Amino acid sequence: SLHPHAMPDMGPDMNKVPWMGDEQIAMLVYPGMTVMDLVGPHCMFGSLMGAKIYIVAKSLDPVTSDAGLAIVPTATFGTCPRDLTVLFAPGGTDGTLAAASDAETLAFMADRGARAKYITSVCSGSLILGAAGLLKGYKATSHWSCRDALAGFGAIPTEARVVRDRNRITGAGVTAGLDFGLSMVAELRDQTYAECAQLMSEYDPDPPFNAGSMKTAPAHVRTAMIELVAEFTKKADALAGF
Amino acid sequence: SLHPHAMPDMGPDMNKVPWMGDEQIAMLVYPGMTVMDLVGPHCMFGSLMGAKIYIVAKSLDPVTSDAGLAIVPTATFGTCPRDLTVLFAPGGTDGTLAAASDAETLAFMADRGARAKYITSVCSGSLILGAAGLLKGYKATSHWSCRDALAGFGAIPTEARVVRDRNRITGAGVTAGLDFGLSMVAELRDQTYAECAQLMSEYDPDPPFNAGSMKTAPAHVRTAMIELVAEFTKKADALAGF
Repeated sequence: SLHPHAMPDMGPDMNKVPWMGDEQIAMLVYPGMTVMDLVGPHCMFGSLMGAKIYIVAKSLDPVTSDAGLAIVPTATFGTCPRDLTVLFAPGGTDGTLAAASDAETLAFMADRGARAKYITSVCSGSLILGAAGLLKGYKATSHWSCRDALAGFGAIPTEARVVRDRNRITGAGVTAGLDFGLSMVAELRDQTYAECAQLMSEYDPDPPFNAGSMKTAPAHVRTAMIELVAEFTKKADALAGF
Repeated sequence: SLHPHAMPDMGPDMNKVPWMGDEQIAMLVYPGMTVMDLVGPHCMFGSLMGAKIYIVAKSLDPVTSDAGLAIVPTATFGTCPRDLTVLFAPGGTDGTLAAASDAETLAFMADRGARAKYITSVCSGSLILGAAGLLKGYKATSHWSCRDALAGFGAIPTEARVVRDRNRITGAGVTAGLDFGLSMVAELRDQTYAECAQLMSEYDPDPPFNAGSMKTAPAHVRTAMIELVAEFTKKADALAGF
């Protein structure tokens, strides 16, 4: 800890910002996850000074994402702390269905979820929260391809990019993780801290196209993608008991 | 390859979209990199069917990001293909300065850059491109904390989220990688393909705050962050020969 030694002078208007924290954040990872689902939030959670982030998996062996990027876990269901500030699950497709159907993974999520201050997920990660019995009567969102399946787990499918219901906070598909994350930073610390993180990550998006939502995407793009994810949509519904 | 067997019917209006490709994409990784710098683009490049992505590093040992997330390389400077469709470098801070000062890393970047169809980077990754001699007379952007340093490498610092000059395409700080990536997808395939990727990743951001740019962030946030990165700004200028 030689460095950091002392924070640079932030200015006279920054003396009350909660710079330091002691959050315990567990982020589940598994084979086939969509890595952006994990990293968007990690980018934001990683900005929290003093917080400890645990990359949790069934084992410490590296897990390969749905696009081939391998991440090394830092904790297992056994070494992950019992009481957490935040429990988080990322999405994906077949890898997510596998995780949501794995007894050990569900047991871990159910246990930690019973004591976590915040239960969160991004994208199809909410299928894992639901299968673990963490969304009983809770509003929650997910990727548009499997959002309605959540009803099978007792959740109330809600179409919003970020949904909060008590201590359950869920983000929609993939990139929604960034908005979910920035909001979490403000929730955990304060808005000023979040604004600093936003400026540091230069999070002022300027998408070159306008097909990021089912309502603005060209009809042919919507139709094509609805068909492409058809297999996942049906498997998600099946997983939820429909 | 049992699966995928055949693409689902995309519709009558999708017969001319270049679904298949054969791009060779090399993405440099190193200790201390800001992982979002890599993953934002990876999310988009990963959407390219048929493309081969190489996670290149000095060695195959896992590299830990500036926030503690470890990634496993899949290629070394020796096993990375000689001719690439895209050469890419992510950013970070001290880890980036180290990479931009490492003889072996620069030699690799300089060699591959001499034949790559596209030379790209996100955030401070442009310091690596510059130090490797790949931005001589080229307009390029970077994280706001070190953008001007690029002039020392013969580049023309340009304040834009995404900058293209001939075959040099650079993205600004951290999250800018997503916009850089989506644009690259359209460049490599076509706009329709990019729109499909945008809808699949639900990339229609809705930031909860408005401090993602130096022009909209609260004055006290700008002032605070300018001071926090002061050490990096000076070291970047020094690296560029000022």
